[PDB]
Amino acid sequence: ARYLGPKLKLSRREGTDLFLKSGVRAIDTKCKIEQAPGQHGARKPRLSDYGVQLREKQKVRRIYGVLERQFRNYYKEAARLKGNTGENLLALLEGRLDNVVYRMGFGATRAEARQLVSHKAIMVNGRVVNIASYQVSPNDVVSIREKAKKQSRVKAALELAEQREKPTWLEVDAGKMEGTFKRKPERSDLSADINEHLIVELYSK
Amino acid sequence: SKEKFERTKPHVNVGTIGHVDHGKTTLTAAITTVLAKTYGGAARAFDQIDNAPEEKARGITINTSHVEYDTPTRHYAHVDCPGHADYVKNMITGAAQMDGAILVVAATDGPMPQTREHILLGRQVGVPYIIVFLNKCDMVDDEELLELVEMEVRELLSQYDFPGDDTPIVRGSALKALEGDAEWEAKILELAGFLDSYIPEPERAIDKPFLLPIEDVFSISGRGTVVTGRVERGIIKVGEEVEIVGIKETQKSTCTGVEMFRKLLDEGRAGENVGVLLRGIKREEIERGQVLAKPGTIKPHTKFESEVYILSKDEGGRHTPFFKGYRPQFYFRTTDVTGTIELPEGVEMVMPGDNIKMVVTLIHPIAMDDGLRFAIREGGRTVGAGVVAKVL
Amino acid sequence: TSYIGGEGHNLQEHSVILIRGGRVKDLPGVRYHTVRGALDCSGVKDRKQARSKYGVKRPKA
Amino acid sequence: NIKSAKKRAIQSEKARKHNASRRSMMRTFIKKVYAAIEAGDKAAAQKAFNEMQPIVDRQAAKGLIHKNKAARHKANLTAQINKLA
Amino acid sequence: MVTIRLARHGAKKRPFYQVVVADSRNARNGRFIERVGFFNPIASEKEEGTRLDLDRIAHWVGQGATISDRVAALIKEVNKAA
RNA sequence: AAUUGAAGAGUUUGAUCAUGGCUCAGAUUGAACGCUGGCGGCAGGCCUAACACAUGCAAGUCGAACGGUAACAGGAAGAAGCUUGCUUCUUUGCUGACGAGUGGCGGACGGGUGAGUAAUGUCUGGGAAACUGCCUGAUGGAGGGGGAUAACUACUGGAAACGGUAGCUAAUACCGCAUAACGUCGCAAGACCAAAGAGGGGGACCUUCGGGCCUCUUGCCAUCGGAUGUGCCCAGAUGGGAUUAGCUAGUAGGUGGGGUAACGGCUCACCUAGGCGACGAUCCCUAGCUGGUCUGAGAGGAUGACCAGCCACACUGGAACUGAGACACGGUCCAGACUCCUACGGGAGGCAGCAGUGGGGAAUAUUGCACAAUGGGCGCAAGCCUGAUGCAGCCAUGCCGCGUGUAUGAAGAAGGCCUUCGGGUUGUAAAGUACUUUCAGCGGGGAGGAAGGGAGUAAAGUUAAUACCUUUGCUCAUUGACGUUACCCGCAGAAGAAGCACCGGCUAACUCCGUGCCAGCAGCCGCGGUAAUACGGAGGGUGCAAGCGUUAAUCGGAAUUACUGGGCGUAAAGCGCACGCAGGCGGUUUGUUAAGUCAGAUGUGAAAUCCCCGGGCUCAACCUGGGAACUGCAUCUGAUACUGGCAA
RNA sequence: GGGUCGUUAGCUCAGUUGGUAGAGCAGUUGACUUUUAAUCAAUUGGUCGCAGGUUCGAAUCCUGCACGACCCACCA
Ligand SMILES: Nc1nc2c(ncn2[C@@H]2O[C@H](COP(=O)(O)OP(=O)(O)CP(=O)(O)O)[C@@H](O)[C@H]2O)c(=O)[nH]1
Ligand SMILES: *C(=O)[C@@H](N)CCCC[NH3+]
Ligand SMILES: [Mg+2]
Repeated sequence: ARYLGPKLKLSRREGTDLFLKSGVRAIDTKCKIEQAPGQHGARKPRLSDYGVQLREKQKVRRIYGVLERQFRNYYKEAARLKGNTGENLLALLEGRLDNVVYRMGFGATRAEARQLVSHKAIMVNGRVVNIASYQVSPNDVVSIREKAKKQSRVKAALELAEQREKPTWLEVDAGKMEGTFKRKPERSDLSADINEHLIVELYSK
Repeated sequence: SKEKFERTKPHVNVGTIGHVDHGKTTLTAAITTVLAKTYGGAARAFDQIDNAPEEKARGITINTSHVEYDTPTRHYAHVDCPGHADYVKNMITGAAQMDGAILVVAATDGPMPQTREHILLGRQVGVPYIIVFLNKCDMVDDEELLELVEMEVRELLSQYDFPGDDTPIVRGSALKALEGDAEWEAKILELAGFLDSYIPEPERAIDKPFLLPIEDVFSISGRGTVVTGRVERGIIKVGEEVEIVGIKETQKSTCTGVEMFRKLLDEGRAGENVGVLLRGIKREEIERGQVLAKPGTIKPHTKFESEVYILSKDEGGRHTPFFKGYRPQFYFRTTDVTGTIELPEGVEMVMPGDNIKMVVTLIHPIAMDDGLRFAIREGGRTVGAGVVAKVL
Repeated sequence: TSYIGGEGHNLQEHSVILIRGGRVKDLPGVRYHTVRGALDCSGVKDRKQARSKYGVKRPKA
Repeated sequence: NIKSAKKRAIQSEKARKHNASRRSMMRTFIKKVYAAIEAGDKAAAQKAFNEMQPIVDRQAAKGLIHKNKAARHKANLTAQINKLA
Repeated sequence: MVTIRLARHGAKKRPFYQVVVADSRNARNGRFIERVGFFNPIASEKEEGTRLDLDRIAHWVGQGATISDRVAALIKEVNKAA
């Protein structure tokens, strides 16, 4: 399921970091970023048209950790919907459960918010959900299982989370670990740099 | 399978052995019919035991067989052994089962070539008890001759290392014993007493992991593939999966059903000379001479170092010594696996009739328990007697 | 008439082997390929880099 | 095979025995009329008609003969003697 | 013998019962003259878990269509309109 | 709200642009193989041998149909011990209950497989010359006798299988007689056609003390309809081949007899000499068909595994009986092969039902459990049977989920590696340090799938009756195969869990040494002839993931079978030319008709499945509700421009 | 389980009183060559299936196994 590997090298192959290794050290700087992915990193990235569409997938997929078999169904799930594909695609890519915890502030890193959900710390509408795939519907509330509430892993990540952008399509309380998922996202507020134009076209073939 | 076997008196894994044409097979039939008057349920004649059609026209034992006989005192698992020289691998397989052997030596013939071979192969096969019986005593009438033949028994057993000191020697005639001469028949019954008295029960290691050395494979229509041999250790009932460790790459399957002479068993303990059916395994998918222990407990080793007692011709084996590049057959409880022998760095070659250890390889993997006395022989005669000093 | 895939084999003009479809476009007359490591045709020694092909098992280590 | 429900067989055995005799005698009544028609003894055949009717119709109501089957013999044969009558 | 019975649809450990109007001779899950409403014994608490148009059912029982035990109880659940 | 949808690349040449093949990039599967591997969820699991199959099991039930009891639980007349009711223990079908027998209904279904067959089949829409136990609406009757046999006895055939002779005996078994009609025959008159009785409770009358008798439950028989299912008929659609052109004899039709439930050369007898066929009859080959399935933008191509409908078969060829229904998977008989028994005369037998073996093959499952739920059979019911169904197992075979951890960490280690041996990379990667603990592991609590059935008791109808029976309430007793459940909780500790293919372009990602047209790669072009980015191995990166890849099969891309949607001067391709039958097509004007056409309405287009919109499974897959569709066909009533028939 | 027969340079094969293993094509090394063929020169190659025993000495006769292809039994 998970890559379970060095999640800093993924941002050297891409060059543009996608919040992989937050933890304590805010900015990487310990990787000689942008040009060294291995023994022959000095090679020129000629990158053909196939590559620019493939790395766009490497960009999105490496964000939420969604594997291809699963990720591919999301595309079919996107096109079957009404109208704009990549837009309905990101809507799916935001509803994901372990992603919400990352957004609520309880998880500094994705792997944290992933194992945080995996380690029984979710109570949505009075229901515990161990599975990280749970696409959260709008107008849904959640909190943290009392025995795993305000624990060591959450505090370090939560206090550090007040320095962020703090998204708008949701909001938490963090005084008793009370979260509420608001409306569905819109392309204007989110990412704004990922050209979903490509991936949809890559999945056209 | 028919009508569950009532596990009564303890069975003792025995079997008659001896020289070719000494009347061993007909003696067994004679034993069964006479015991059929102490414990009635028996009538296995000569045709009942020399069942094989190949054996039928000629009158010889070539296949390792089994018959069920018992005295009201104790139960018994019998093995009719092939008395020939070119079929001794069948005899080692036939004697591997044993704990108490019945040496059939003609009181008229003395220590014969195969007799000396069956005693030498009765030695390295691992039999600890040799109850000697003088068959064909009706042909000889002078008792003075018998005094020498009895001393000759003392000769071949003590020849190396055996209990041939208080050997119970009964004088009966197998043919007369089977056909109806009551006097020779009671003499077989003296042996019946010796079969129960001279032989104490063999302690069964049932608390240890299950083990089952493979004798031969059958394919009884209706249930699947049957595998026979003796239960070396522990107990099992239908359900426990087993790892078929043998000369090939290991396989795993669940044992189902255990019978004994068409007599159904729920569970089979250590020592049980029984048959085993498996879960979805072909007749081809199982060979003659493998191991059936519990899953994931044995590594099929080929490398090892082992002390051995090579035999001189005057001792019953090799005429001359051997260099590094000698490859005899090794009998690990059941079958043959030729291992090219190489002696350690101190030896180029060493003489027969001595004790020495060396590292040898095997062309076919097997359990290889480091400390088990294994059998070795080449070209017809017993060339060695060793013990696996260590395993690799 | 198939092809022997890999460096060195131990076939003995007998010993039933398995076959998969594939023509080695270097020999005008071969349309089949043999399944290495399968039932009789043993795999090649010292193999690494994709041992699925060549039917060789992963080293004992 | 040997099933306990083979009782239906031995029953039908016992059934076909009389069922044979019932239809056998039934058609002879009909055979009586064909002997008559070939000659022309209509009155005797008519005496036999109201004679074979109560026996054939009886066969219909029992279960051996289907009502339309027995009525079929009452249909054509009436016209048969009527070809003469 | 045309009747009104269950069908036993669903899955492993998660059954479902398509109440129908099928023939006695045919296989349960198979052929049916026509069908009406459905029943979920494991709905237990939600928007809908028991539906049967008794009017058409009356046309059936009021024609000679027998009822199975549980389906008669399905009617017993409502009695007429309760 | 119900398809908002169509990508190209490599490859002929010194280079180009075509025509044109070949191959790949995608999706799919009842998959197998190689290497590798934690579990859980829902699904599937013999494609070949329709070859043979050992054993268990796969269809019974009713005493409330009849005589009866072979055993047990009781009473009962009784007898033995012996503490005189403490017990023994012979008789009694008097009872609960119930072998076997007889009779009824069932076994014609459920479940399996795809041999056959190119039309008797099937899908589709109509049609008339029919039948339909079980359920039910309405019309009535349900009178009264007779003569046997099974059971069981007595002798007894035969090894067994399996009977025979001679008698006992009832039935809701069978056979008449009475009575028949709205039923049959029939112009009519006339004539004929049926049956069954059991059980609960009980007041007077009644007691040969059998019971008649009264009531209720319920069944039997004849009738007309509904309902449901079956048979039949016609048209249309439904593979390939013309290197098959003729095929047909009861074959085409009439009349008359006969036949079936019913029409019919269905079958016969006589006469007539027709019938099918170039829009393809025959013969040969293949083959289950459709809803749907995989793909495809669509049109179509391929396909029909599971599931659902239908058809056919049940060791091989054939026949017939009973029965409402079969010309019958677990029925009979016949002949045969193939296995078995045997007292050698003669007998037994069909796993293409569920498991399992042999055999075959690339290849596919346990001789597991319960009838708890549902479905069917029988019964008043309780219950009894059910390898249908519902579960568990076994397999990464497929689709969905989570896991093998998270965070910090420069000393920028060791070792491997490239080296300009300056240094860079492997690499926050590792150890370390600080946190958490899914899933197994293991110890505890714990849903729901369960409706009803039973007694008790309560109330209203029915009835002579506060009886019984029927409809409706409450109590207690409980009834779960799965099941050491789903799930919640708790313990300990990163502790048990990442491989697999690629890396020259196609197409994502590159270097080192060894081998030198040798050893090999490979789907396509082509790499290897002493510095290999294509071989081998090393390093690193890359892509997918508990699988990843290979192989076969299908569609696609392939507008390379082009109807949508292609070409014929040289690229494959104008017959050498002409006359010409059917064939296909037709100027201009009007009238008419309305077949094609279009319109709208109706019926049907089974359901499920695809799609849209909800909900329930922790989400998902999945299940399920409603909606839309099924682009079709047929009928009705309309419009009539145009195409066609008819007239001028 | 058993009972017979087969195996020689790399390939195709020789080889019986038991006496130091040969025939080509390969191919190895040169030369001309970009690399080869070709052409002129030279030329190794089995440790006689694997082991053991007999013999003085074994491809040769006898034993045992491995690996096949042909034969009968294998039946809790
Ligand atoms: N005089 C005599 N003849 C006898 C006696 N016993 C046997 N014979 C005969 O000796 C022969 C060998 O019988 P068998 O029992 O096969 O011998 P074996 O010793 O098993 C032989 P193998 O070596 O093949 O296994 C038979 O002919 C038997 O009848 C005996 O006691 N006395
Ligand atoms: C079968 O159950 C065995 N006990 C029979 C004797 C050994 C096999 N021959
Ligand atoms: Mg013998």
